[PDB]
Amino acid sequence: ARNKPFAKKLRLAKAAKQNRRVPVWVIVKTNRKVITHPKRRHWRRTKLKE
Amino acid sequence: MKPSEIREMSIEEIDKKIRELRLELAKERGVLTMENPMVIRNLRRDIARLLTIKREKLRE
Amino acid sequence: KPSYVKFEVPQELAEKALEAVEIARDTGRIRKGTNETTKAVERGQAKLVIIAEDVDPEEIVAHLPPLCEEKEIPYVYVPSKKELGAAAGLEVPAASVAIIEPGKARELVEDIAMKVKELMK
Amino acid sequence: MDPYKVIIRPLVTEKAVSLIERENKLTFIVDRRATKQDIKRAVEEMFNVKVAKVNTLVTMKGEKKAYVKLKPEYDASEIAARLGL
Amino acid sequence: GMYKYIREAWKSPKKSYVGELLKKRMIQWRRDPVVKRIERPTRLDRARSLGYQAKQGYVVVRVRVRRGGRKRPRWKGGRKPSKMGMVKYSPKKSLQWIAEEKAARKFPNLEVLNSYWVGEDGMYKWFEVIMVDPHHPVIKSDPKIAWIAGKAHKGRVFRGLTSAGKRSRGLLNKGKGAEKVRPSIRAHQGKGK
RNA sequence: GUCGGUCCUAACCCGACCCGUAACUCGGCGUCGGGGAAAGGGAAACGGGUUUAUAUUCCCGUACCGCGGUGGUAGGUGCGGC
RNA sequence: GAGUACCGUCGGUCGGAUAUCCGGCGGGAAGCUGGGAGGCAUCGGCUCCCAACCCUAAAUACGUCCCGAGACCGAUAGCGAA
RNA sequence: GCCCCGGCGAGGCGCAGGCAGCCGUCGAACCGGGGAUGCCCGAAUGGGACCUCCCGCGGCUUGCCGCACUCCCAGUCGGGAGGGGGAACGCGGGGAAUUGAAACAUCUUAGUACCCGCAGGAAAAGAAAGCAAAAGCGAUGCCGUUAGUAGGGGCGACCGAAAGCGGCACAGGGCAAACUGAACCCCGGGCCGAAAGGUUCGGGGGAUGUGGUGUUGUAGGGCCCGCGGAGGAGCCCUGGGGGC
Repeated sequence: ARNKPFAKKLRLAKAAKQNRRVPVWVIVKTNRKVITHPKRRHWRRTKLKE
Repeated sequence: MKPSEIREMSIEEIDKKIRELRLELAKERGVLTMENPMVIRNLRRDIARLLTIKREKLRE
Repeated sequence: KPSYVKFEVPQELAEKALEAVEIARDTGRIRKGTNETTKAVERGQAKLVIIAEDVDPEEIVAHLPPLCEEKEIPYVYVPSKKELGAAAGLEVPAASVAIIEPGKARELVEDIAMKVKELMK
Repeated sequence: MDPYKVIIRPLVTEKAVSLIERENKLTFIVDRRATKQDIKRAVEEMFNVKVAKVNTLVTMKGEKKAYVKLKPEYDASEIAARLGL
Repeated sequence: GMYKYIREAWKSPKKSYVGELLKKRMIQWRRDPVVKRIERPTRLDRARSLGYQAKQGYVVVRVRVRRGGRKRPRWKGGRKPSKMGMVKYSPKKSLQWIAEEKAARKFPNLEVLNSYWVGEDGMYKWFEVIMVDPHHPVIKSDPKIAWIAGKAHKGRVFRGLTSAGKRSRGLLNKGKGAEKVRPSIRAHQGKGK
């Protein structure tokens, strides 16, 4: 219906999975050092390279 | 699973065993989504051990 | 025809001459090759020079006719290099051959000599 | 593709369970590089059943989902019980 | 024998039988392609003196090049007047070396040994180029050429180690006058030649 | 399998051979081949229901296309009309 | 060991100046009773050499890497980046 | 993260201070050496790319190998080479303007920046058709001086060497031809061997010259007379000791 190419689809799927917050057990294991990482992307703010 | 126990046997038993282990791995990965949370890792590594030893038996 | 050919010989000679070459091998003495032949003329040992016509580049055999006339040694042409080599006992071809010390083929030579003298003059 | 290398997971969701008990259908997560022939053979050799229909889709997590309809001589619920669920 | 007479015939073509043969040959060579492999050399004395043997691995090629100098493309930005010339320029490589590079470009697995002049037109010059296969066993066995399979000898013609390149680099002079050609042109700030 | 892409060519583009250039990842080139349209040309499916979220894609009903078989027949060796 | 040595002319280049090297165009040898150089050309002496074919280590340059050391900086410094 | 051989000697499971668990004394983790697996694109090479995905040929038995372009050897079988990458250093070509000259045109900036091509762990050079001058030296390359000198130059601004001398390091060999004329080289198979390499059948080259000879200054070589016939230095490692 909207007609994507398969490889573009797979790249968009990876970009989708990448986008979540740090797990809680990681903060605990690290003693509150790793609490945010450089790739939180929102679909209205920062656009990807298609 | 240990390589000495894997080296006593024939390629056909090795094949039967890989089939069985792959079926177990699929079932476990299905329930995991629902007591030893390392079953998946040890099954993986066992399949690998079997494949290595089968290849080295053939190359002979 | 190339420019180093100065007359057109008929087949029967060429047929006579190959024999003379084949013969003098089985019996007498033969020089094979333009270098071996050219030295035999410069020295005065040859009774007959035999020359092919399928030679390219012409540079290789273009110096013989004028060099023979000087030393007054006769020469006849043949059409093939590959036959001229086989007759002389070679797996490879040859562009020039010289008869020296002819044995059992004397009175072919002296006849081949006469027919080509008028065919030159 | 080699059978016994095709299937990765069974799915157990509301949709999948509904299909099990309404349309005699199973639902598997499968290798991306597999075709419908391969999927059919995998299922038939791993579970000793006969297959009627296979349909496929690629998800937006990058995985291949297969819907498999068995012939009515076999029940999907017995194989479902043979699996964890 | 037989080599001096070739030498003497080619020492001045006009004055011998080679002139007419070359006229006909040129008629034909003008039809041929720019680079063409041939079976036997045209000048055997000169080839065997520059190194040519009748064995497997030796290849002979004829190359045609256009005569004269070069014309520069038009400058698009501003130039000073000493920097404006277009028409009266000559290449610092010779036409021989240019021909060798063309042949090398068309035979990518071989190496150039040397070359010799084989004729001239009003529009064209013709050179013959000798090439060697370094990875052939005859070559790897004959110790007069077997050096040519070493590491330091690929791209020979492109780096200027053939005799035409040496001449154009000025390496046929040794003493007074040659101060700025050794060991390289780059070594003396490009100031030689 | 039936919707669109996977076929065809358009204007146009590219490679090889060939020619030029001190040379090239540069400039050309008739021919040979290859590409180039999700609104041009171009085989075949409709209605109703079902889900929290898909449906001419699942289910029910009733259809069509291509390929490949099986078995019969028209015909090969048959007719009606100025 | 020939379109070579050499002459003339044009363009570039060099500290090379009437005496640097490179290339193009027009001419063009001797060749062992032979040939070349000696800072304008030429003549005669004397001195030194044999081009136009090929290979060749060591002493030298560099550090995208590794090792050691330091009157170097010490988180706005120090590599842009602890 | 899988296997093996050695070492170490009890804990281990990356940055990374968690919940559950597992591996290890049948020698792990870790260290040294060696193997296996190794998706797609990419020189990208069976054929095509508006989306790192698609579409085929064969032949053997799904499971398997092969199928690009340019060239060499060949030859209707096959055996080989090249392509791309690399900080700085290296070789060969093409080649500006700002600027200074207190303007500017010869000059300078500069054979610089940048562009094109070609190699390696180093590259390039290299064994006098030389340097010198009443004496002599003796292949190349690098260091210090020669020297801001000879010399170039709107003789302006500016540019700019070498020989020699003192040192580091050392090394010299081969073709073409004359004379000889197949006495020669390569590939495969049958044998012998640790091997240097011999010997046999079948093929490819080669008289348009394979191999032998021979490589220099009034000289060297060839041929020609002759007396002499220490090529024996290298290579293979059943053996062997030492040392790193």
